[PDB]
Amino acid sequence: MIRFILIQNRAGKTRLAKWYMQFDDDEKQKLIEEVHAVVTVRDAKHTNFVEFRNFKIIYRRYAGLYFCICVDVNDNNLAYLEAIHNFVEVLNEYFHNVCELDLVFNFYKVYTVVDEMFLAGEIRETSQTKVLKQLLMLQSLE
Amino acid sequence: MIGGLFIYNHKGEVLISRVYRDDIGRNAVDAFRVNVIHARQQVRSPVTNIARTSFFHVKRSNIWLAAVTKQNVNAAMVFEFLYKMCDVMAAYFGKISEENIKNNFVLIYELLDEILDFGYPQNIGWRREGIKYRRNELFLDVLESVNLLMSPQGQVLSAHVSGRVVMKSYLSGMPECKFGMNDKIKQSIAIDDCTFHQCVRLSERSISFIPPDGEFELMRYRTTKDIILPFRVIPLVREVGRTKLEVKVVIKSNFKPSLLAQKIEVRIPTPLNTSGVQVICMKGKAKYKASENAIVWKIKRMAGMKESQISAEIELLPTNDKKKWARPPISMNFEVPFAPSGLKVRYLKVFEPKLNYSDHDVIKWVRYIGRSGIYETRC
Amino acid sequence: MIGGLFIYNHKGEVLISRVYRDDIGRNAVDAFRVNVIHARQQVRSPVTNIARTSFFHVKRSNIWLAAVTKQNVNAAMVFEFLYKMCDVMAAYFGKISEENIKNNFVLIYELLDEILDFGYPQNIGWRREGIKYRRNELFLDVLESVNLLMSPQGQVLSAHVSGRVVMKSYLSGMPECKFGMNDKIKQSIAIDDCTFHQCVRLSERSISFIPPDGEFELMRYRTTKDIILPFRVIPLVREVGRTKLEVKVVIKSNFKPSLLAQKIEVRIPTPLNTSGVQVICMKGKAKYKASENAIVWKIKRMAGMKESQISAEIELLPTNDKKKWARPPISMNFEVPFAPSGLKVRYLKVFEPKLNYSDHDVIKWVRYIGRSGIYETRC
Amino acid sequence: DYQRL
Amino acid sequence: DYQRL
Repeated sequence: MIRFILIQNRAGKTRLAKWYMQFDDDEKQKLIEEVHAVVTVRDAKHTNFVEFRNFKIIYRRYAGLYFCICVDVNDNNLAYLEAIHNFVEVLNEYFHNVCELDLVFNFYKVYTVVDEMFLAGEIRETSQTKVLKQLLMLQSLE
Repeated sequence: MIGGLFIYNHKGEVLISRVYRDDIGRNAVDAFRVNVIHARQQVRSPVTNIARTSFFHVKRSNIWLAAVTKQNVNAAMVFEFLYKMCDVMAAYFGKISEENIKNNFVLIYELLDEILDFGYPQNIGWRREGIKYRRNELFLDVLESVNLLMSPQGQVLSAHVSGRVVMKSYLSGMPECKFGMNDKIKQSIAIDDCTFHQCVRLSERSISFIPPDGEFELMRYRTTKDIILPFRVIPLVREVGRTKLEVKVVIKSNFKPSLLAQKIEVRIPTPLNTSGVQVICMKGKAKYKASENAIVWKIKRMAGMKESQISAEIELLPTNDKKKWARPPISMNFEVPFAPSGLKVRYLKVFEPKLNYSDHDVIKWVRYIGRSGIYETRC
Repeated sequence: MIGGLFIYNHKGEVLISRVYRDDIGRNAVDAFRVNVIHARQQVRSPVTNIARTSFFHVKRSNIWLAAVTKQNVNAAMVFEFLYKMCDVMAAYFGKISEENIKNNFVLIYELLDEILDFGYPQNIGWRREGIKYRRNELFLDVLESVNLLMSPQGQVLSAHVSGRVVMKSYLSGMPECKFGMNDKIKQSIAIDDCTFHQCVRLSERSISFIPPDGEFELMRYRTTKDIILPFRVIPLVREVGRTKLEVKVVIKSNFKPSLLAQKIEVRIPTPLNTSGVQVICMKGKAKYKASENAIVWKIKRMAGMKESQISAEIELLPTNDKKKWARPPISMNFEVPFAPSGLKVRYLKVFEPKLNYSDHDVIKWVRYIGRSGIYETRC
Repeated sequence: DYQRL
Repeated sequence: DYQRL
């Protein structure tokens, strides 16, 4: 099952982290620096599968973005990679133009979307169109 | 048409000279040096003629621009040409300085040979087709200059605004732009007059065009009526015998309280025989400068629909008191983040029929930057 | 010797990289980025070794200089080489900036290929013979740095001066120079120690040489005894309960009354729990800055054998009063037009046996410019 | 400052 | 300032 979720830039500024089990802040932050160190040294021509101690990380690039995903040992990785790709697709089609400023200013919207299709460490919703419909109906009311 | 063309510095020597006609002689440049730089008769006209010899002069940085001819040409065209020469110089080597002028001999010679022959000036023309931007972005800058002559009796003596449009576009292909603003002449303002860039098509009048690459000015416009006054200045002058003046100046912030003014400058007139001034300020800092006869009170930030004032004691030196002090107007210089004209942009319809991307792919950026021009309050 | 040589900016990315040996890998530069810029463990040494990999680091402007090797070379030579690289960069393109570094690819590559092969550094040698000057002129600049640690009890804790010679010669031919100063060790001073330029010949010791063209440094010297103290600082600290401090600082001008000091800076220490300070100054202007815990009093000009002082009320915030405030020393920064060392130039015998012109044809120019180094008065 | 149009 | 040597 999913341990936690990371989206980071080239420098390493922390915009989003989302956990599912009890964890302290100091270990969380240090994990942030070493996962940053691991991810930042790679490039395009490497398999997106890495193993460290008791966990494994999936991390795909977009322009200048690092999207890091932490899960258990026996989960089906490339399925999660497809899920992340679909996530990026739906975020792109949402704004008609995806950018870092959308993440900065629509952080609550991102929270609602990930809650709408990521809960308790598992995929919740996979259908793009239903997500879009739910988004349209829930953005409508105040 | 034009023969000789000569340039000086402040020291007065010839810097670069080229003559396109047999008519012009060294006597012309020598007389220009003696009769302009070395002549102490300041009051003149921007043009002059001596012994049937026309001289054209303008000063920028510390550089004289001399043009001489024999015939009855139009002045405006030659003046535009001179401005073009200066502007291309600035573009090619930034700041215009004596050594900066000097270190460009080949540039000067090739340009003068190409741009100009025998006095004749030689030189979709605004955007090519191969421009691409995966991040379709444009920036809007609203620059407006406020001009006011303000009476001591509380009436606007004169008001008019010179406004220019500054936009920075980065879009793919050949975008077709329709500008939408409240041109109803309910939100509506009236355009007193306007001139446009070559790309603007005549066919409420809207602007339809394909924008030039990068930054450019779409149109030039003037507004004179229905101008939102940024500030109101309240003058008060009191005479204290022959030794002191009691002047307290109050200014009104005529804009939204949520708007904070920036770099407020107030110049309070004082006579030359002012023996001293004591400065009092509750906001910002206040200074007295006896040299230029002014009281300097600067306000960093101060909100709209609010008031600020300076308490000043102007101590006068006794003198020929019969000739009373003619009060200059109270001048203020400021920058505002809004447009005093009141222009409101309805939309900017930009469409690319050629490429398969929609209007939502355009990142359209807008901001207002108002500047003070001449803002004087008679007292 | 040296293999890879890498440079960063403050943002941390690689700017220009070249490796002269198979030993160095990308792991080195990556570890340098992570463990220096991205490591928050600040306390280090200017050199470091990880997993048998030596890293050399220095920061100028916002630029990191990285050198890596495997073998046991001398550090000083490589460091001199790095300084030479930085200095030639500054000479070639002035200010060292990221884009300024970037726009010089061919320069960087040709220089690194020429100046350095496989880690081995490659590069009358100071003046040619064809130099001519019909106006034989030379300029003397006397630069001396004063260093003082001053006790609260009125004794000089430490005093030493670092002095350098700056001269600008413009003379014809191959001048033979003999420098004359009071090297008696009656006017006489003692040279504690000194190092020279390559042109200086050993054979009181006088300097005989042929000067390099233009401006150059003849010699480097240090002085520690018989140093004329530019200033005397008188500290006075008074405690007022738990809310206020009464500190008044007096400074003595220890130089000639005919000499006027310039740009006097006095930094008066205050605790972090200072609630406020009231500034009093009879000369210049006095300011209180609670941010950096200092009282800023600046004196434009103030003569020698004279005194100036500041009256200050240091209001303290009540706190853990048991831990008393450790007073930092009172620091002053200044520039003086004289040499604190006391050096006196007897002469400068410059002769040209080759050309037929005498010593009287030389225009010899001399001036003294003293600077403050570390000038602290403990209180 | 700049505002979204 | 500079003085004649």
